[PDB]
Amino acid sequence: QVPLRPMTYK
Amino acid sequence: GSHSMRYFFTSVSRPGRGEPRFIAVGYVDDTQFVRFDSDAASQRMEPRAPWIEQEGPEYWDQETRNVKAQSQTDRVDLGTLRGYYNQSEAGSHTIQIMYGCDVGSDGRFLRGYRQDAYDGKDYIALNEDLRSWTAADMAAQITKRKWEAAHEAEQLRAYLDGTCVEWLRRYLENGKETLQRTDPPKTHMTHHPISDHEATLRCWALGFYPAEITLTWQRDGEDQTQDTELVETRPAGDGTFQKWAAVVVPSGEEQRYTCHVQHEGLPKPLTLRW
Amino acid sequence: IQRTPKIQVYSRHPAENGKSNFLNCYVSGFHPSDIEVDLLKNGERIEKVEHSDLSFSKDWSFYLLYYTEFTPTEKDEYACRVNHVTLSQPKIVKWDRDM
Repeated sequence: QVPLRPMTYK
Repeated sequence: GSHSMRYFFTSVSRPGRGEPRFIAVGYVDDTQFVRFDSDAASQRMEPRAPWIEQEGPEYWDQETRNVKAQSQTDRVDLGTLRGYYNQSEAGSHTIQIMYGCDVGSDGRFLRGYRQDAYDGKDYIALNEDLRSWTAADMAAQITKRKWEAAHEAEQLRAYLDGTCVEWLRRYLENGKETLQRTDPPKTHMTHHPISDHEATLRCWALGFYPAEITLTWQRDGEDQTQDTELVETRPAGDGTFQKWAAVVVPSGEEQRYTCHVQHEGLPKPLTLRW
Repeated sequence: IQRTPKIQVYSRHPAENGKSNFLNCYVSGFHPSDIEVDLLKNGERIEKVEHSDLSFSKDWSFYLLYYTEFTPTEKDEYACRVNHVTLSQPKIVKWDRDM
C-alpha cells in the first residue's frame, strides 16, 4: 500500500 | 531472511505532444505486484502477482486514487523544476521517485528510504535517520525548505516506520509460497572451438535466486584467472536469474581449468571441470 | 546526461529444437526511458510481445525485460532490435543459444 497522500509540491 | 518493499514512479514530460507519461510499479523484493500506466485504458492500479489479487475493492479503489494523486503532483513538480533551472519549455524532462522499507525475518523495521531524481540525477533524499533531507543542488534547496516547513519528514517516517512494514508483512505471508525463495544454481560447462587452438569454455549458472552469485575461473588449481568474459546477471523471466563466465584456453589443457560457483543456496561451493 | 542501454538476448530455458520456450531481451542502464524494443523472427516482427513495467536502478538508470513464446529450430534466426535516442540507428543483437 502506498502512502495516503503525496508529498507537498516541490 | 530479510525482505523489502519499494514503489517506483516515473513521470516524463513530452511538451506539445500530450501530458507527462506516468508509470508506477510496486515491488516486493524483486517481484512486481502492482502497476499503473497513464496510457492504460483502465486507469486503475492493476495486480501483477497472484497473491495481491485477493485484495478487495476497498484496496484497489484507494490505491488507484492515491497513485493517481501522485501523478498529478509529479505533473505540477515538472513545471516547477523546469522553472527552478530556467530550462526551456520545449525540452522533455524526467522525475523519478523511489521509497519503501526493509524488514528482518521477524518482520521488524530495519530501515526506510525515500529519494527523488530529476533527469537521472540525485535531487533530494530522506536521510537514513528519516528526520533530515539532503538536497543535491541549489534548486533542491528550495524544495528542502518547503518540505521542512511542512513537516513532511514526520508523516513520511510514520509511513516508512509504520504502515509500510505492516503491509510488507501482509504481502510476505499472503504470497510466501509463490514468492521467490532460495534457489540453487543449476550449473554446467560448455565447449566451443574457435580454432583447434584455442577453444572457449563457458560456465553456466541457471535458475538461481536471489541474484547474488559468484563465478570464478582457475587454471592449474589453485590459481585464479582473469582474461575472461563475464556477462551481467540477467532475469530468466520466471523469478530466477542467469549468468555465465567464460575463458579462452589453449587446445590442451582444457582439463586443467576449473569453474567455481558460489551461491547461498548451495550446501557447498561447486567446482566444475571439463 | 544520457546513457545507452545494455542489451542481452537469451532464452528462459536451455534452447531445445522443437521445444516450446521463451525468448527474452533484457535492456538496462539506459536513460532517458523512451526506448524501442522488438523481437524478430527471420527479420520480421514478432507479435504479442510483453514486457515488465518500467523501473530503475540505484543509479537512476532504467531497465526492462521483453519476452514472448517461441520454439527454437536449428535454422530459424531470432534477434532483438533496440532503438534509443543515444543510438545513431537501431542496434540488432542476434540470439545465440550458446550465450
